[PDB]
Amino acid sequence: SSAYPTIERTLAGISGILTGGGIPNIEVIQTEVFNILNGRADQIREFL
Amino acid sequence: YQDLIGNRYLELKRGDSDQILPPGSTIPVERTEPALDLDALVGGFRPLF
Repeated sequence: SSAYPTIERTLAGISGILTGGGIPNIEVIQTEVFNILNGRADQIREFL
Repeated sequence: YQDLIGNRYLELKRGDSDQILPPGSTIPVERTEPALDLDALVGGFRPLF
């Protein structure tokens, strides 16, 4: 015997990940990654 | 939650210990948890999007 997760439990898990997971940091990380890779892909390849 | 309209209910889980809680006691905030809090969920999507 078992039970499917409810919409409440599913959204609660997603909210737990979204709040206790440090999601805002991503919008910084990606941003800075952009600054690394903006107009320098060829130069990074030839540097490799 | 009882439904997506706004009705709630209290849910009790037995646990593991066999020590009977005496009547009229209080369950501490260490082992009580709230409901979904939908606004927190909706606002948590803001940094991702």
